[PDB]
Amino acid sequence: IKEEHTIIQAEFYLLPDKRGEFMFDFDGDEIFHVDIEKSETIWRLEEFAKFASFEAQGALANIAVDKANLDVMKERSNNTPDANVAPEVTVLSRSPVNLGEPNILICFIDKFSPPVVNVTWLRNGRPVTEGVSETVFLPRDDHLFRKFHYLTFLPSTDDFYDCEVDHWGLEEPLRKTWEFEE
Amino acid sequence: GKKVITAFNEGLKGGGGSLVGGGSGGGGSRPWFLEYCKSECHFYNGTQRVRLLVRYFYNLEENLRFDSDVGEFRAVTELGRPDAENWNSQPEFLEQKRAEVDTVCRHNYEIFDNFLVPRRVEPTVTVYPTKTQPLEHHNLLVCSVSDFYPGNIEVRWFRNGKEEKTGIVSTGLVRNGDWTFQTLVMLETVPQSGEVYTCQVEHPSLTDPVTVEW
Ligand SMILES: *[C@@H]1O[C@H](CO)[C@@H](O)[C@H](O)[C@H]1NC(C)=O
Ligand SMILES: *[C@@H]1O[C@H](CO)[C@@H](O)[C@H](O)[C@H]1NC(C)=O
Ligand SMILES: *[C@@H]1O[C@H](CO)[C@@H](O)[C@H](O)[C@H]1NC(C)=O
Repeated sequence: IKEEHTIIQAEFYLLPDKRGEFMFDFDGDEIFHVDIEKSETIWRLEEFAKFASFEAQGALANIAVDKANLDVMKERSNNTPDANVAPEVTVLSRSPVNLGEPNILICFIDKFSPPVVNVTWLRNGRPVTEGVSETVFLPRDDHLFRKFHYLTFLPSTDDFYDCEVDHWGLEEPLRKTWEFEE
Repeated sequence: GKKVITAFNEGLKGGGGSLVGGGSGGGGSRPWFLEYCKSECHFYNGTQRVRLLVRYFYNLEENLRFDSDVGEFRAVTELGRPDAENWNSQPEFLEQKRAEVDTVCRHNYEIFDNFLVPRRVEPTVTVYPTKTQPLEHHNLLVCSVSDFYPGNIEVRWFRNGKEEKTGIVSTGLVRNGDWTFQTLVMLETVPQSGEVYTCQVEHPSLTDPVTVEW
């Protein structure tokens, strides 16, 4: 047989925001990430929790190191910043869209840095705060990040959906639209 | 087999100096500073062949690297040379990173092998034309394959028992982020009564090829 796989430990510390992140990746998908503030392991899928464990304190310890090193790096570079890379945005559905059958809208934000965005789902021009979820910042092969935002919806020809993303590298928010077409 | 996943040791960098004139895309933007690290395990046949690759990024720049095949840190840009020289003069720390291909990569693969490696989710195949009425040109025949895992899959279109290898429009493999993929492999063709178009799907969760005629 031949089992080719890649498991990646991705972690970062960000300024001025003071945000940190620690996550594990398997073949392009997140296994888990640690809630730094709550110091707990958050499995990407609940079913995963029963096959393995991971001490969240070790992620925190590592983040403490990233924090220290960042200052060292800012010193070494004489606090020289860089550009903010704006993201690409794609809105798609999870499964084929059938009227009356619950589905899920996916808002794929890709190729951006730094790892921070403001996202807002719009259903018929208004923000949706119920039935939405989102991933942490996921790695890419390169130096940039991708992220997924989700919206639970019920297909009906009377609604139009939007995924509004804001990023420091954007002149104005990028709003990607989606609507059902028979 | 619910063991404890191990994390890679994050080394502490040291101060000392600065480097002359850095880059910065600019164009008017909020100043930001990022310390980012990816400790990668590359498995060519499970734990038989494994290679650890650590990658450091400062903002948009990859500046340091640890290839287990080298056995030491190596600067990618000058921003990382101080760390390379510091960490490399530290015997203990090196023997430690070297050991991680075993204490972290292999150790964790044996764990994930119990559930992530053998994960399988069978696909759902669905065909259907595209465009209202006449296309006034070739029409689109959509072969929808959704909700599957792993990503490895073969989706072939045929026309009257013959494999159509041209005229294919696809989204390619689409990752949903929740451990499931999907894909639409369309076919530019004009419908013709008794004529038939078939979609054949092959995936490791299947035992036998899924065929869907239209
Ligand atoms: C490669 O495949 C398996 C995967 O676990 C590995 O353990 C074994 O040593 C190799 N075997 C063959 C038959 O290729
Ligand atoms: C650091 O940046 C400041 C302001 O841009 C500059 O005046 C200073 O000379 C820089 N440091 C070095 C060592 O060049
Ligand atoms: C994002 O949201 C915050 C509020 O949390 C706001 O202050 C900031 O200006 C927004 N812009 C970007 C680019 O994130």
